[PDB]
Amino acid sequence: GSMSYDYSSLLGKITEKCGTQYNFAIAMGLSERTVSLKLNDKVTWKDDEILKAVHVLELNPQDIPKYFFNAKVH
Repeated sequence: GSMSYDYSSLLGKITEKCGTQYNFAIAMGLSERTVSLKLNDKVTWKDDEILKAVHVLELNPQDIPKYFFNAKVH
């Protein structure tokens, strides 16, 4: 979130693969409405949700703490 990862490194990959959060949604199979909740700060990803992003974005499960570790801390 604004505290603990503004997802800047992630967003780069998002742009690199999809373009934008909008397109992220599209590729992931989510709606922008939902993405902008989850990929923002309210609805922090579950492990399978992380995994699905990894599948789209082509990330690695070990490279995860760099993108999504806490990304929320309260």
